[PDB]
Amino acid sequence: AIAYEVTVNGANLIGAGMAASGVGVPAIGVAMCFSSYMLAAARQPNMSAKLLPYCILGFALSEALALFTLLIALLELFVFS
Amino acid sequence: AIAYEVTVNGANLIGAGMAASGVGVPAIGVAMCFSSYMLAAARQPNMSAKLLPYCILGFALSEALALFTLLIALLELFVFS
Amino acid sequence: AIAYEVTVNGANLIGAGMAASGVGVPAIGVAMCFSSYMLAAARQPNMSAKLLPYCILGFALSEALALFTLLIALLELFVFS
Amino acid sequence: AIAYEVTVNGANLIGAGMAASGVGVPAIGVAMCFSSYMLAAARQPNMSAKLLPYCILGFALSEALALFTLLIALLELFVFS
Amino acid sequence: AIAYEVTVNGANLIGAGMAASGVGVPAIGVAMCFSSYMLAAARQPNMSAKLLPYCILGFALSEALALFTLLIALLELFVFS
Amino acid sequence: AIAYEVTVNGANLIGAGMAASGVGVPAIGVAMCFSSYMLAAARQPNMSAKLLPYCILGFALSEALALFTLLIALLELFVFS
Amino acid sequence: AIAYEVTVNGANLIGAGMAASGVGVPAIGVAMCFSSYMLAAARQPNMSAKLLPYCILGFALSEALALFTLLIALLELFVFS
Amino acid sequence: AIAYEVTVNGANLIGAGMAASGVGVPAIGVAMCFSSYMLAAARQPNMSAKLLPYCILGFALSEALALFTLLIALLELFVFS
Amino acid sequence: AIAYEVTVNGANLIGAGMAASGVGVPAIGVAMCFSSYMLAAARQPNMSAKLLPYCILGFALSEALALFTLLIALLELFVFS
Amino acid sequence: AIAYEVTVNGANLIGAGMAASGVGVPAIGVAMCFSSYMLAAARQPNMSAKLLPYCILGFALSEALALFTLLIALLELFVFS
Amino acid sequence: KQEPVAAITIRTNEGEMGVLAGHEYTVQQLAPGILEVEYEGGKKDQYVISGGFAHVNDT
Repeated sequence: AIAYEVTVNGANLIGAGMAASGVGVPAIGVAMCFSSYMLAAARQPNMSAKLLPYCILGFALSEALALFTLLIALLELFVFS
Repeated sequence: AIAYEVTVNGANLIGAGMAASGVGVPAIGVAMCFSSYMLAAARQPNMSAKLLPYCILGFALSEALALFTLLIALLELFVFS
Repeated sequence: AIAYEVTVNGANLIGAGMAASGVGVPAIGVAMCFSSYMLAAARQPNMSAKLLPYCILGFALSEALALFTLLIALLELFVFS
Repeated sequence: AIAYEVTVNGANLIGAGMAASGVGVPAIGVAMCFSSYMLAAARQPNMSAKLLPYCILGFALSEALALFTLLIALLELFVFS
Repeated sequence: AIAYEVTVNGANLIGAGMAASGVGVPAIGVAMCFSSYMLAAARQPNMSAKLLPYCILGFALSEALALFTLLIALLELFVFS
Repeated sequence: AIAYEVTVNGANLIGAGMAASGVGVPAIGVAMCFSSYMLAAARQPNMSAKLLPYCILGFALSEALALFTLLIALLELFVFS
Repeated sequence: AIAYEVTVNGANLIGAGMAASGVGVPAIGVAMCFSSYMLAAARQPNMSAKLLPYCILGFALSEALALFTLLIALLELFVFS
Repeated sequence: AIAYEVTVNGANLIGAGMAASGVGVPAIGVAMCFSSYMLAAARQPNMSAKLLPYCILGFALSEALALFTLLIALLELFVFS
Repeated sequence: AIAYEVTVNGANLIGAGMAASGVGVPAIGVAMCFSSYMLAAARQPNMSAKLLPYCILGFALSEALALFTLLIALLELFVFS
Repeated sequence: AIAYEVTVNGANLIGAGMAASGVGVPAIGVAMCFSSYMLAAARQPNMSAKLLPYCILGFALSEALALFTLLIALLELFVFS
Repeated sequence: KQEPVAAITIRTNEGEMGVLAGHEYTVQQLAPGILEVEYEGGKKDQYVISGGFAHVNDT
């Protein structure tokens, strides 16, 4: 059989879109973490002080997932040909 | 094996829409935060002032992912040939 | 290696739909905001006047995200070749 | 390197379907408006008249996002070659 | 540069499925309306008469988008080459 | 520019898998209606008779969209070449 | 213009995966029905039997859509060349 | 007109991933069943024996489609060339 | 008619992402079981021991579906040429 | 029949985005694990210590599927040619 | 006995709730704790309770 290697330079960018579709997904998980702190504080204000660590932790992890996806999108272009 | 480099200029634009679909994904989390503040206000009006700092915060960071997700597609075009 | 450059004019019009797919996702954020305002006001009508700004804010922002997506689709065609 | 302009006329009609996929998403929010107004109207019949404008407004704005997507689908064909 | 025009005839039938995928996406938001009517009628059966105008309205125009999404794929084929 | 018509016969079938992907998304809407009927009757037992008329209507017309979504994929193959 | 018909035999299979993605979407519709039955029965054990016909009916004509979709994916291969 | 049959062997392994995307769509439905069993028994522990059949029954069905969704991709490779 | 077999080695990888995309869909089902166990024990602490078996079981089943989806992606590369 | 083997090097990077899209989906589950634990603590402060084990369990183990969903895209580029 | 009051905050098994004029008609158990009452003059008055039921009319 015959053998044609091809190097498509446009495909340097298409992937950046698909990762970019997943950068907004954890944003849902952002509000879901703060919302739970709102109502849980509305239901029990005195407990609001010690539920904050859990809230910031959840928001930070969800944001970390978003950040890694975004990092793929930005790392996909400025180094790859 | 023979080597064909190809440069697809059309792919400069396709990815623009692909991140654009990810710009609306945070928009549902927006009301996920604001609804939390609303129902928490009806839960306790007196706490309305103390939950606001996590409303305006809980939106903007969700908006931040909507910006970077939106940034790429706008950065994707006016610089890339 | 050998260098073949292609300019796909058809890609002018594919991505217009790709952004257009995401224009509808913020509509759920819209209705989520209003649903929260309705159940909250029905829970406490006195607070309705106080929650209206937040609603108008949390709505608009959601709508804005859709608009940006839409803008791409409209900026994708009548200027690009 | 060599330069090939290609015009894919068949791509005049592939992008309409992606927008068309976006036209039905806002319905998730459309009923989400009425679904609130019902429950609200149940929990307080007297306020059913005062929450009515808000419901109409939210429905209309969700539907406007849907409409813009649909407009792309119709505009994608009857003017483009 | 050289000018290759292509007319892909099979694509006329690819977009039929593409809009078809969005014909059922409203259906969750179609049954959401009747779902709300059931829970609301259980909440206050005497209000059941006052709510069904705001049900059918939210029903048909939630169904309507599917038609607007369906019509495309049916308009996509029997006229286009 | 030279005119290369192409008639892709494989494209007769790929689209069939697209509409088929949308035949499932009504099913969640289907079970939403009966779930509403269950929780409504468990909320008000004697109302169970007067809610069923508004339960079958959401059942068929939610199923109906699936039929049309299912129709295209079956209408896409056994008539088209 | 010159007419190049093509018959892509790989397209016999790609579509089969697409419908397969839709075979799972009814599965989330199954547990909606049974979860409703559980919470309705714990809400009212005396209505456990009267709501069982709808508990079964929600699964049959929901899984049926999964079967129609799966039927496409398996009908797509063992007859088409 | 002219006729070029092409046999794309790569499509053997593309569709395998395409079904794999749907194998997890049941899992979110799987946990819905047991979540219901938990909270339903939390409302009435004495009923936990009567609801458990419908709980076990709810899994194997929801899981079954996953297998069928998973079947194709495993049916797609170890037989097709 | 003429006959061109093509063996695209790149298709060894394009599916791996798609199978990879569905590995995170069950994670919502993962937390759907633990969230339920949390709120269930929050309504009846004494029953926490009797609901733990179901909780572990559901986490395991959702995780198994995720694992199969992941297995396709890892099996798609290290054996296929 | 003739046989053209092709090696598409661009496909090395397309899939990088494709897995990346599924990296943010688990976030909705991840925050769910915390979004439960808050409300449960708001439902029962004294049981907050006994629910915490199953609050970091699902946290890290849903994040584990996120890790393997991301590890493909990072394993897709710096080893493959 | 039917005193005019601007707002009132109650403790429940579900949690803590707030009540204003025209609050939604709702009834639920009171969990054994404290209660806060705010009169129109900005003052406040707090009462320890032992369970009970609170009924809020739409009027």
